[PDB]
Amino acid sequence: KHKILHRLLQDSS
Amino acid sequence: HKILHRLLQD
Amino acid sequence: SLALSLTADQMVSALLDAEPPILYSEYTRPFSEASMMGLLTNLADRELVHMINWAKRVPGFVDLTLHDQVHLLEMAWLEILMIGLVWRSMEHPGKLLFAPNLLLDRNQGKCVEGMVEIFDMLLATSSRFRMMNLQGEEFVCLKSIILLNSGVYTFLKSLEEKDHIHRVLDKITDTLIHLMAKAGLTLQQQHQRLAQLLLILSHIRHMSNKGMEHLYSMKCKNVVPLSDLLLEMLDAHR
Amino acid sequence: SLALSLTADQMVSALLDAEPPILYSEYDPTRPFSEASMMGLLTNLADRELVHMINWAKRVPGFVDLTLHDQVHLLEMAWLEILMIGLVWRSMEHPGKLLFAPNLLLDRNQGKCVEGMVEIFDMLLATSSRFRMMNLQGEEFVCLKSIILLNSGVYTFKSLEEKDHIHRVLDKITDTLIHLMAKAGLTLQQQHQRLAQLLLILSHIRHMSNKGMEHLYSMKCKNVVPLSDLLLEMLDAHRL
Ligand SMILES: CCOc1ccc(/C(=C(/CC)c2ccc(O)cc2)c2ccc(O)cc2)cc1
Ligand SMILES: CCOc1ccc(/C(=C(/CC)c2ccc(O)cc2)c2ccc(O)cc2)cc1
Repeated sequence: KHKILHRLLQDSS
Repeated sequence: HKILHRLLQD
Repeated sequence: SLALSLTADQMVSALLDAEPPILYSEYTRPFSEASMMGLLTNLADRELVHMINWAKRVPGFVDLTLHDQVHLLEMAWLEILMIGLVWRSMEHPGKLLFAPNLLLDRNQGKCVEGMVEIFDMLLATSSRFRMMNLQGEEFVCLKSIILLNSGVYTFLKSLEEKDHIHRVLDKITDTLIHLMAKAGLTLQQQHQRLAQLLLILSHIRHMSNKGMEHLYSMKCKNVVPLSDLLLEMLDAHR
Repeated sequence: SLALSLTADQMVSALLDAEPPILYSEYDPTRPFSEASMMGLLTNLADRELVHMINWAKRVPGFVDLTLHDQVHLLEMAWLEILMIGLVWRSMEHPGKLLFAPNLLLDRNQGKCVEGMVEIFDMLLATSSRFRMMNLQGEEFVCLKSIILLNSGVYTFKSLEEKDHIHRVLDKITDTLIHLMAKAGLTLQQQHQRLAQLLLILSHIRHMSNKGMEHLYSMKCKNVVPLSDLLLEMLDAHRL
């Protein structure tokens, strides 16, 4: 878990 | 003139 | 799971409300090769952020692990961008509506080498959607199918979640048929139309694949600036 | 056009009868595999399969109605998808293995002999597995293969009236597929669900073809194996 896509897929809305 | 073209005629 | 319990109307309603906004280009200026790709990449990059929030609203997608979610988006993102572009361009014969303020005719694709070939394929898809009179309800179903399908055959306990995505895919299929029945199509017409729609997805896959190889050829040939996120997305198809 | 007047059963029979034979490989068990000799075997096999493919295509209802240019273009677009779907079909009853030929059955580790081929093998294996789990029938398989031929190049075309003719034939093959599923006893809902699953698999077959085309082109530019003039021209058709 270090990809940007990772990061975006948890703090979505 | 393509090989494929020739082969399709038979 | 919520997705499997939905009605077909609720499925369509969900997909409609989940739709991403149409964005504007950062387009008075003259075009050139670096310029136009600049516009396209900046637009693609901003659409990508909205796509991710849209994927999390596609019924079923939230049920999947982050690994699987990441994988589906990595396989599908350019196909989704492209079917989006095609949909937007439906009512502009001969042109591609990247943004309300960025409407590019076919010839303008010659600005970038090899890109007119991709334009032509996109224009043909659009023309196809025009002839079928593709409906917006059908379009959001197709986009959801692409997301869930384009990575599914490319996957112990994981057999249970491929099986989940396939139950969702059947529900979306059920939804397309519902929409066609509601429009008064005969049974024979429903099957035929369903097939017509899914076979265009093969051409959309073909376009993504050819598009990706061009983009993979300009991440090497260091020309346009690619954002970190696009760079990551791109290296998945390595 | 004789094709649109066919019944579903007559469509199936003609397609079953036009099937190409399963060919043997030039595999020589006296020597080990190298990248060059493995690719030599596959290319040689593919080259022979192509000649049977060309004659099979002539027997697909509606295909002969097209001009020589349209025929050439459709086969140039679909040939590798068609070889691959055949391979996956042949391999169905052999879990973990791809049956290129009855004397050439390979698992994924034998794929590693060739730089970058195991990735293609994995995708083909997973598709064979998908067909196995779906219990794909031969009657459904020959419809799918015929759909690939007519569909894959159709979007890249009064040549609009022939384009319409191709779309009519595709609708007949859809009717055929449904007819088969009903006759097998599936409910109406199962029919259109099964129809969708089979067609969506065609997107993955396209994908595999495109990645295969890319690796064959790189091998051609590295002189790994000599290619027949025919194979050169087919590979050429995808060049970009
Ligand atoms: C990584 C980000 O780089 C890009 C650059 C361009 C594109 C788009 C196209 C289709 C014209 C394209 C694809 C491949 C190629 O080689 C040329 C052009 C594009 C499609 C839809 C959309 O809404 C915005 C843009 C996508 C990503
Ligand atoms: C000039 C092109 O010559 C070739 C060479 C190999 C292949 C095949 C494969 C599948 C594993 C392959 C594809 C691409 C790649 O990079 C490696 C391997 C192949 C598939 C089915 C079949 O019945 C016979 C052969 C096809 C054409």
